[PDB]
Amino acid sequence: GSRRYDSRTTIFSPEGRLYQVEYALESISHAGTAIGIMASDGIVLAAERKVTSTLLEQDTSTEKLYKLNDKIAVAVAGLTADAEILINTARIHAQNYLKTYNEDIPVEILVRRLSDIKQGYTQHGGLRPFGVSFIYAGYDDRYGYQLYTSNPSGNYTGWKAISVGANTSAAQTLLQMDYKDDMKVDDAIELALKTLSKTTDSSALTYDRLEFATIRKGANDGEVYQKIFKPQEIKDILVKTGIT
Amino acid sequence: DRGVSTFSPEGRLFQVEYSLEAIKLGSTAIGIATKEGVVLGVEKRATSPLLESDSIEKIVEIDRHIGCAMSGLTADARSMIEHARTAAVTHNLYYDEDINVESLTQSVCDLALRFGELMSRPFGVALLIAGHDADDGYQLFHAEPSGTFYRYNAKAIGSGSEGAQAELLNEWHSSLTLKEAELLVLKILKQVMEEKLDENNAQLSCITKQDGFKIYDNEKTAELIKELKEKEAAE
Amino acid sequence: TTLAFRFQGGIIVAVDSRATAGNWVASQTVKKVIEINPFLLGTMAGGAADCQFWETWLGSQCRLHELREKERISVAAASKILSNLVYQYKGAGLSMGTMICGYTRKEGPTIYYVDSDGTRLKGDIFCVGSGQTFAYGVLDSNYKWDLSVEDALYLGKRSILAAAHRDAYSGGSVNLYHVTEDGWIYHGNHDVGELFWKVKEEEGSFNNVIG
Amino acid sequence: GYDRALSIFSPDGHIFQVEYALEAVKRGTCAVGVKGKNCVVLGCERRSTLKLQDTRITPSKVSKIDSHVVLSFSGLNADSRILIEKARVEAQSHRLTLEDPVTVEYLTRYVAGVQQRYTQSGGVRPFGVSTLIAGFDPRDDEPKLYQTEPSGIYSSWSAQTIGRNSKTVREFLEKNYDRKEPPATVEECVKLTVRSLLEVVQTGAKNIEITVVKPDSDIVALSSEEINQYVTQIEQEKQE
Amino acid sequence: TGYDLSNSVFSPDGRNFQVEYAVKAVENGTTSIGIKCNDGVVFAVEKLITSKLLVPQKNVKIQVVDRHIGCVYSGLIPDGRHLVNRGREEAASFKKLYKTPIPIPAFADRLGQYVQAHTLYNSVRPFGVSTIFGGVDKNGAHLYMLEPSGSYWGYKGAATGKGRQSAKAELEKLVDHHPEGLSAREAVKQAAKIIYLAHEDNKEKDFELEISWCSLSETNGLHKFVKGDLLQEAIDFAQKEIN
Amino acid sequence: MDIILGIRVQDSVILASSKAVTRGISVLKDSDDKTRQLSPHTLMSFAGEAGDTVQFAEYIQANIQLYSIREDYELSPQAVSSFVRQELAKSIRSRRPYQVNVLIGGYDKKKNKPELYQIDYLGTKVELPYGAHGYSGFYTFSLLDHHYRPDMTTEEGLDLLKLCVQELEKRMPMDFKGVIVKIVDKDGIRQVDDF
Amino acid sequence: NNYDGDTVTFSPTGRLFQVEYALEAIKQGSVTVGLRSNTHAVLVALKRNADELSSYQKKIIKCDEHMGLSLAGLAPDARVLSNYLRQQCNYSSLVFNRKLAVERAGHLLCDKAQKNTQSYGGRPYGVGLLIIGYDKSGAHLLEFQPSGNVTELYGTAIGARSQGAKTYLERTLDTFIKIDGNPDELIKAGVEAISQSLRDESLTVDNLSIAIVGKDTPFTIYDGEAVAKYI
Amino acid sequence: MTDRYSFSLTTFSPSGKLGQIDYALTAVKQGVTSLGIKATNGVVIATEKKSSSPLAMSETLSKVSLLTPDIGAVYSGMGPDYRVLVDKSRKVAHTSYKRIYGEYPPTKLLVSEVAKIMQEATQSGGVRPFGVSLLIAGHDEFNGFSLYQVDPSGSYFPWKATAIGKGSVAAKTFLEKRWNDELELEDAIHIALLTLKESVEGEFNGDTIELAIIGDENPDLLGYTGIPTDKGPRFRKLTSQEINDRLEAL
Ligand SMILES: *C(=O)[C@H]1NC[C@@](C)(O)[C@](O)([C@H](CC2CCCCC2)NC(=O)[C@H](CCCC)NC(=O)[C@@H]2CC(F)(F)CN2C(=O)[C@H](C)NC(=O)CN=[N+]=N)O[C@@H]1C
Ligand SMILES: [Mg+2]
Repeated sequence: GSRRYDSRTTIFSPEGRLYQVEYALESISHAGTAIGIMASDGIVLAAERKVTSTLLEQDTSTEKLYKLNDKIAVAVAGLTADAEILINTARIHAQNYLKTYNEDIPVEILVRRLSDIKQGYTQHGGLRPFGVSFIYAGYDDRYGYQLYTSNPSGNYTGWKAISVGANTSAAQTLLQMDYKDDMKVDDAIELALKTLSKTTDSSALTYDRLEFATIRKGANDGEVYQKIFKPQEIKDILVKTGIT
Repeated sequence: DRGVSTFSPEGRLFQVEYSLEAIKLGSTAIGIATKEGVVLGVEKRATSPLLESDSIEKIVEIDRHIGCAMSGLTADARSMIEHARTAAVTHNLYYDEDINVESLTQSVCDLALRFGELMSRPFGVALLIAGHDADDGYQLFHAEPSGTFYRYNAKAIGSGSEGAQAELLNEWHSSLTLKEAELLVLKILKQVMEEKLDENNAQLSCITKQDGFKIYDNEKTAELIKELKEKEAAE
Repeated sequence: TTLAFRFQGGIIVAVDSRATAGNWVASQTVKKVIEINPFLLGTMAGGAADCQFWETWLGSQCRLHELREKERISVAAASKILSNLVYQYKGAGLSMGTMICGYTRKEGPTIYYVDSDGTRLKGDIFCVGSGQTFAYGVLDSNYKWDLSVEDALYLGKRSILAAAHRDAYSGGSVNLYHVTEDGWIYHGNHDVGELFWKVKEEEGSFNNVIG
Repeated sequence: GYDRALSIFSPDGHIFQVEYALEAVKRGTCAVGVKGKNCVVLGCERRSTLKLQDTRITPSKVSKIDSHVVLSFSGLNADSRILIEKARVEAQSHRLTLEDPVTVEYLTRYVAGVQQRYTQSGGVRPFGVSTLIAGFDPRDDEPKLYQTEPSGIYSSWSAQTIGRNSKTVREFLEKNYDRKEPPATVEECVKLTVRSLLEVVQTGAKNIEITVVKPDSDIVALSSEEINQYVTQIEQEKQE
Repeated sequence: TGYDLSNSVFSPDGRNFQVEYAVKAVENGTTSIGIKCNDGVVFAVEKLITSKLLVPQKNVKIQVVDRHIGCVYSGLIPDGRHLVNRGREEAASFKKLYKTPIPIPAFADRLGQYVQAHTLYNSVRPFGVSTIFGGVDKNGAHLYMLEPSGSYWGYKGAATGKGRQSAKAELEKLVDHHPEGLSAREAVKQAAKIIYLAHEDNKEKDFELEISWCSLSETNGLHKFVKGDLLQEAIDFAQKEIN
Repeated sequence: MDIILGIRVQDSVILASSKAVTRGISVLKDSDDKTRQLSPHTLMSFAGEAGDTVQFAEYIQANIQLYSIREDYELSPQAVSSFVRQELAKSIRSRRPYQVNVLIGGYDKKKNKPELYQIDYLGTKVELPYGAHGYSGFYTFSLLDHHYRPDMTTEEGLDLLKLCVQELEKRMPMDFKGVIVKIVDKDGIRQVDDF
Repeated sequence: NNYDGDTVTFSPTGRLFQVEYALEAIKQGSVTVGLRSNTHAVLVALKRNADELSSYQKKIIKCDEHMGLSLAGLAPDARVLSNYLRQQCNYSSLVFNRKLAVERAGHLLCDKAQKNTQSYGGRPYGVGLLIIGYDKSGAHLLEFQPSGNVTELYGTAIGARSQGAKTYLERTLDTFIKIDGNPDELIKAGVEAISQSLRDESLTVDNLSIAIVGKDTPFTIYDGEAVAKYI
Repeated sequence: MTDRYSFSLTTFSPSGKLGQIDYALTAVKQGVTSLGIKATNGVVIATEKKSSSPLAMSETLSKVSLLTPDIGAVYSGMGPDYRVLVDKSRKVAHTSYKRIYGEYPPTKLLVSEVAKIMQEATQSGGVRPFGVSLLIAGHDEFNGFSLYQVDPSGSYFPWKATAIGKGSVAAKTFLEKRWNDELELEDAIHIALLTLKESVEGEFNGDTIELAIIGDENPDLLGYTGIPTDKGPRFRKLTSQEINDRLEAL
């Protein structure tokens, strides 16, 4: 019958590893780098678009940075189309929690839910996991600024600064070197770009290859703003920091 | 790979025969039926001295007139016990009487071949089912994962079994007293057990018409072990 | 007519033994107390079928609880299986009024009213059925906590006799139970036939009746 | 639905998927539980290969099931959440129908049942998780400590360890735990647990977490400094 | 290779080897035949006597569909019975809605599409039978033969199982030597002769002849078994022609 | 059933709820607590059909206690009320709707503010300085309209409730066998054992 | 070989190995004999003990007052098939007031076995059955094979060494068929038939299992001292 | 029976590749060249009508397809895969947008929905990925004119201009030279016809080229008059004749 053709996507190796998870992780290591850096007064997200063209329409393009609600965004590393399936599911948890409790979802609850879905594809169903790792940048009134990551295995962890996709080893070492707890969003922005600048597989870091987003309390009074930076704005922040 | 419900060229179910191997690896269990009652004994086989051995539950009550000892992948015995207990109480509800030991066993064995591509594989555990009923008196059954059950005057399952069965072959007669059967189970356990037999790594139980199914206190089993050592020293 | 009340000396449970289909007296010798286990009584009022089926079913569910948990069920959890069961049938037209009476160690002597609209109430005194108001009248005006076992038994029996007399639907006989830390003890069938005349003579009561 | 038998027998009576699940637990960070006379202490390794972490919001290794029962684990973290969520739900379901919190033995037996089911259900692999489940029965002052494993077997333990280098710390506890006299106090019990982890951990810094469960829903996670004092005293008593 | 290990897989030839293997199970069976006559059809089959313990005339192989259709097969007997059970459902559902007993061409395509459906998926095994069936409808007599692939055609005469080549020769002669056509009573004799002649390829065990027929004149267009004298008269005519 | 009152004062919320349980022409019990703690700073009172009341109360409790364990955090009164409302609004279009009206009295530890929510079996939610379900409101609303002030102390709150129970013991037909009174403040939930 | 993985795969010579392997489990099973006259039908089954402490596995299941079978091979499969027969005998009784024909029981067994040979994921029944019945056309014996092949016979035997009894019954055919209105003589001839399939072991009181059905005899199973008579 | 293929036929290889998507991209590479150029006031999508036989009427094979009045799609790779995608794409513009909001979906969201159907075919049990790459040109009131590419994986990207299939590498390099941000539609048609000439071997005329534009509203193609706010479809397939006129100024 059918059994002859079944890969068996949800089994353990003799070592106790999940094949498909480990191989999906391998997949994500070749995706553009995404950086999250958490400061005292906000979070920076920064990510590199993979070898673009001169004819790619950059101002109506979104491969890396997606809005989940008005308080939380993700940075994607892996299969974009796989990421869009999960983002749409997370967007609906956020709107279900807001309908049920009349309060914006706490960041760690949404992250646990998306991580639980992923975990499902690794224990039952017979389907391939999602070739996607997320950086969650979010704000809620319990824990303030929060940076998370989740990966095909559905495991998640909190971070002060973290990378996913390509050259994370190289990127983690540079962040581990220049991060400090009392850092501010402007300092974090500068750290984010310097990191990508050295870990980029490209010759030079230019605006047309970057996606950038800051979650600031840099919103007038006791409220939070999300800024998905425009091409021209990335180009201005690249000159300010002095990388072009 | 190949079907879970597949026959070998000798006309046996692979998965059934492979489960029978798992059962051989499990700790020993011995039943002896007499005219004064049935006795069930088990080796606990604690993996470490830090494990509170009385938390090892390998002898289990199904109703007041039916006990059960297990050997093999003992976690698989849980859903089987649940079914047996539900069967016994359910029968009691529909008929206002005690369910026959054979009928209870046959209900457990009806689960055994409900595997395919129902549960994914056969059970990795054998059950000695001991009870009394007015119809067929004191009874001991062996319930394999094949769906087969044989009635026995005495039966050993688990690692010691072919050694123990040979010994039960000689020792058993139709006139054994309960007190005799108790020593006989302790004796044969001590033989086939790795660690030295005491009241913490071996449990006794019996089923009598008067008192129903009784797991023995460690103190009581310790008196019978001490009685065994003296009667084996005697000659 | 069923009652159960707590007192100093545990719990008294008394039931009449009459079964009616409208104005037709179906029986005078029916049993209205199910002995679930040695420390658990259930009283029955309402549909004859609805009570017998779901109370002997409660007995099975209590048996499964002690096999699975190696421990006799709490009156709380016993009452709550019945109340959760009827609550699933709410609107379907089940008819039941029951008191689950028992002693466990954690709880002490305990009485739970459970009816077929899903009401579950803990309490020291309940009277259930068509005769309930008649029983309440005698019981409520003679009840102290400090009754002797012997007085308490009698006051229960006398409260059922009362309702057996006035209430057209109660009658037959009185069945008496005493619930202690040592379990339930049955205190006999008393045919209202003889009991009425014995009580009237001895007590000098029932003066409304041609002697 | 995907019906495939993933947990099957092998010619030598082994279920390899269950055994490869145990291998995932060996790989997991270490976990230890030591029951004293009037407490149980759960102790959990934190691998220091991840620094720049946020320890405020990172999932803690010890999970409250109810106010009186906690669950620690070794193995796949993603798997452990499913078991904790299923236990926390059953814990509220038990309160709602029995008008009583679960016993530690009942909660253990439930979680072990769930692990067993995933070894003979089609379409599913076993849990890559072993658990220590500790706490006190409602209105009881006797400490409880149970261990579950992928196969679904469970058992009570005076003390026990699971995960990487659990062989070494089980060795330690086997010579340093006296059944006739268990750690009389909380101080003694937490000391024996930190000692047992210091056989395997590396640094006595943010690599050790300690949670103390006392009777009647009294559960408190120790802080870095409180643990770091136990680390300082154990090595100053050793320089001898 | 590996193209023959799974049903509904095309080989590079463009063939379905699991179907071609089913045909082997067929070729392995006892000889069954069909002969279309003037106003009807005659079926006949070879029933090997494995042992003297077989009760003569009891293990009947030819099966009726509705009241007007004969079906006989060669190969795995149970596969054939499974196909007739479906056929009876198809003939019951067609009569229920349309009132008229199922026309034979229509019946044939009901079997055709069903068997053909068992070559579309790797989750089913093809049928291990070639089936010979037919009867009398509103448009006269029709004889059909149907193969494990789902292939079927109208036939003047049909043969399948171990003695098919022998039978096919004896049939080919009758078609050539009777252009105006055969009578049902004639076809019953010939049927007996062609089963005795085709028995040469199974000549180890002695056999039990079985004939059935549907004829507008001789049975009113209803399927009936050939029994008693008319059977003896056919077995006689058959025994005379081999000697 | 029939008597559940709530009054939100300066720094607490006071729920008063009748002790009578009446089936037919008998008062079966005279000491019934028509309340469930949902969390340490949120109390829910309930009145409506027999069976439904407690099954709904206990169901909501079990969900809020589950949320509390999972998140090791206590939902705001606003969040609990919104959860409860949506449950009722879902029930109203069910095969057999929950026939239960609730008051939800909670102290919000974040805003340091007491809050009273009134929700009916249809899922009709409102935040009120004072509320009541069934016939009680016909007396107590006009009474409180006159005597209430926002800046009243818990002691004034309790005197104002005594006024409401007396008016109800004077002009209501049924004997509701007095009220059980509970204060929800910054220190949690406590029962006033003399009323 | 490569074509024995599952039941849904023909070999290149048109064989179904899973079915042939299931057929194998029957040869390994203990011997059982069927034979009939015109008035009675008889099952004689050799029961097989696991050892001396064990019972002798019951081979004969009653299906109705007028029908019941003997088994060889997987006993849990003889339970499933007998249970299915019990229903069909029962459905015939309840709906048509009609004792189910022995011939039609065969057709229904055959067709149940077949569905397990043409479908993926299932497996053939691993047991052979001998059905005996008295019905509206007299005494009947049927042999069931889990291929789905059912055969009406005067007499037969299945299981280990069955070939001895099957030769003897092939010789005795003209004798035992004429044992009308004499049950004990037809059982003798059954016990003498099974004897031809014995080696080393002989027929003891707890070894032998006999059934009989007939003109005015309900299907009744004789075990223990009941059969001492015939040893 | 029953589809017993409830498991993924696309899985991660040890290298972290998805073989079945890579192989799908290979089938798309073999496919005939199609391109898209975005002007200031329109978008052009074009492909070669590779006629299998000369007996075949290539008019009856629509490689360029209207999805909504203001959106068209063209492809490279497996024509059958494409056809059923156009069916699903047209229906999903209705069920998941127009029947809810009462207007046609914007280009990026319809693309999003086509993308989703293609992703599911890389992860759903018992199916292979779609063997096509789509170029989708569209106009909506809030995003203006747009051009997107959709791959077997489900990935989609916005382009100023691009090409897919056989002669893409060369065709992309040719567009990079000619494309500025000031192009008028007619200029983008003139470049689309040049770019397409490089990849075609045999005939090059209006009967072997399929070319559609997203431009101005066509009231003449609406079918009815009397509602001012309905001004007609922006999608327009150029006629054989219309293409040939522009080939004389080439
Ligand atoms: C004290 O208050 C007693 N009151 C009298 C009482 C008769 O009302 C009753 O509640 C008893 C309690 C039963 C007695 C039998 C043992 C179980 C408890 N109830 C009845 O006797 C019951 C009254 C029904 C009206 C609610 N009787 C019946 O249901 C009778 C009994 C019967 F046998 F006759 C059958 N039947 C019926 O009423 C009819 C035949 N069927 C139905 O009712 C079907 N249900 N529906 N719809 O005792 C108090 C303890
Ligand atoms: Mg309202």
